[PDB]
Amino acid sequence: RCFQSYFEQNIDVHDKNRVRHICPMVDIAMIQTICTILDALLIQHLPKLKQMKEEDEKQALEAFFIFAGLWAIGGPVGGGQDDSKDMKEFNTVWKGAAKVKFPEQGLCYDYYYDINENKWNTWKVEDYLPNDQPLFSKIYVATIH
Amino acid sequence: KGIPITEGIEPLKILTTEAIKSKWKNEGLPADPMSLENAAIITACARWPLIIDPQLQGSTWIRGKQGENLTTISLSQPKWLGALTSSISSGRAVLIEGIQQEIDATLDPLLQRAVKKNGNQLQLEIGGDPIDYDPNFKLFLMTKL
Amino acid sequence: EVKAQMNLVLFQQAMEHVSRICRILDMPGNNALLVGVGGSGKQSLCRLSTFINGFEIDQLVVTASFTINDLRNNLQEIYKKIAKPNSIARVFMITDSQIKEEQFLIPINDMLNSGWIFDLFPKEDMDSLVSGVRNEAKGEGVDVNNLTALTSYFLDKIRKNLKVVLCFSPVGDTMRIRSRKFPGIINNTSIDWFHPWPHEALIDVAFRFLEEIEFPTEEIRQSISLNMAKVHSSIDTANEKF
Ligand SMILES: Nc1ncnc2c1ncn2[C@@H]1O[C@H](COP(=O)(O)OP(=O)(O)O)[C@@H](O)[C@H]1O
Ligand SMILES: [Mg+2]
Repeated sequence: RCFQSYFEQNIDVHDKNRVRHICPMVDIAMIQTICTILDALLIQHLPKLKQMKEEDEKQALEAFFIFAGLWAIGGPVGGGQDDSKDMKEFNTVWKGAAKVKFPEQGLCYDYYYDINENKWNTWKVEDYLPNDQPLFSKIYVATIH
Repeated sequence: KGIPITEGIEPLKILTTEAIKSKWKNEGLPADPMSLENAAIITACARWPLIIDPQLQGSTWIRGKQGENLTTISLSQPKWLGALTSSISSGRAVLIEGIQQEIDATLDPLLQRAVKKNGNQLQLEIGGDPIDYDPNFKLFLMTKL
Repeated sequence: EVKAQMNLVLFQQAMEHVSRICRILDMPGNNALLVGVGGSGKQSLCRLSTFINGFEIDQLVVTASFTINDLRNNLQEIYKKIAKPNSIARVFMITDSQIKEEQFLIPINDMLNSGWIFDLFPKEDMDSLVSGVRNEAKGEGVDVNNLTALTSYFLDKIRKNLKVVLCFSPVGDTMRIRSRKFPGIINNTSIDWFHPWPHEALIDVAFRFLEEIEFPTEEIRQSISLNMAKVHSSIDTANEKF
C-alpha cells in the first residue's frame, strides 16, 4: 500500500522542478535502494516488531518506509547554485509523509525513527577527541551529515 | 637620468656600421630601415633568432649573407636529426624550414645557449648520443606564418 | 659550499616565494605545486627552499630515449631510502621538460595522491621493507605483529617522508588538460602561482649584475638599474597594447 501510495499519488516526487538530482537517477534504481535499506531495518528490529502490538507496528513499518524512502531519494538530491535550497524544496514535499510527521525546525535527514521511543530522535554525534596523528587528513571529526 | 650618451642615437648605427648595410643591400635586402634593423638584430643576437617570413623576404637575405656552407633542413625530412648532428660538428651555418609552432624536444637542448665544456673541447647533448660542438656555429629558424 | 653553486638576485618577492615553499614542505603529507612562466626561478627557489629545511632533494634525470620502466626504477631507488627508519624526508623535483611524455606523470600522481603507486615493487620485496619499520613501531609504542595497523603505519611514514614538487607553465591549455586528465595533482598538492617580477625587484637585479663593472661616478650604475626596470615594464605595457 505504502510503495503504491507514495509514487502514484505524489506528482511532486517525480516532478523535475520539486526534486533536483545530481545525476539522472532512473525510477527502478531508487526502488532497488528503498528495498535494500528496508531489508536491513527489518532484520535489526524484527524481534521488536513481534513484541509490539499490530497498531504501533503499522505506524513503525510506515515510519521505516518513510525513513528508507527519504534516504533512497535523499542521496540523489544535490547540485545547483546552493545544495541547501534543493534540500529545503525536497524537505517540504516529503514532509507530507501521510499519517507520520517530522518535528519542526529539523531536516527529514537529521531525524531517524527509534522503535522503543517512537519520537523520531535526531542523529547523535560523538564530541571529537584530540589525537596525536601527525597527518591532518588522518584526523576525522564526526558531523550530523 | 642624465647618463653620458651621444646627442643623436639611432639603433641601426650601433648594431652595425654603414659599410655592412651597403653589403646587405647587395645580398637581396631592401633599403627600408625596418629590414635593416631586423638584419642588424640577428648579427648582434646573443640567442638563436626565430624569424617569421611570409613572402620569404628574410630567407632570401639569409641565403645571400651565408654564401658558403649554408644547409636548409625542414622538420618533415626524416634524416633532419642525423643532418643537424653532423652539421653542429662542422657547419658554418644551419637553417630550419617550417617549425611553425610546437618545437621538437630534440632541439630544446640546442636552443639553450648554455653549452658544456669538457677540457679543451665543447660538448652539446642532442638526442641519445652527445655530439662535439665547434665554435662559430650559427642556427637560423625561418617560419612561414 | 656543498651543493652546485646557484646565483640568484634574492629580492623581496623571490624571498617571500622561498618562505611560502619552506612552509608547504614543513607541513607533513602535503605536496607543493609551483606554477609560473619560463624563467621565474621557481626550480632554483625550490632547491634552495628544500636545503633551508632539513630535507634531501632528488630530481630524476631524463635522457633523450626514456621508458616508463626506467622511471619506475629511479622512483623505486628513492623509496628504499625512505623505507629505512632513521631517514631524512626525500623531496621529489619535477618540471615540464622532465615530463617528456604524459605516461611518465601517471605513476607520480598515484604516489603524490596517497602512499606509493600500486605494484611499484613485488609483494615479497614489500614484506622485507615492513619488517624494517617493525623495529621503529616498537619504539613508537604502536601495535606490533598485527599486520594491519603496522602495514598502515608504514604507509603513514612513507607519506610523511616523501614530498612531491611539481613545476608547470600556465602558457598553453596543455597544463589545463593535465589538470582535467589528472585529478590528484590540483586537489592533493598546494598550488603556488608566480607573478611577474615587480618594478622594485627588477632594479635590484640590474644593480647586482652592474656590480664588478667600472663606471665614471657609480651614479650611472644606480640610474641604469632604474632604466633596466623601466624598459622591461614599458615592454609589458606595449605588449598589452600590441
Ligand atoms: N632571481 C634570479 N636571479 C638570477 N638568476 C635567476 C633568477 N631566477 C632565475 N634565474 C636564472 O634563470 C633560470 C630559470 O630557470 P629555473 O630556475 O628552472 O626556472 P623556470 O622553471 O621558471 O624556467 C635559473 O636556473 C637561473 O639561471
Ligand atoms: Mg629552467
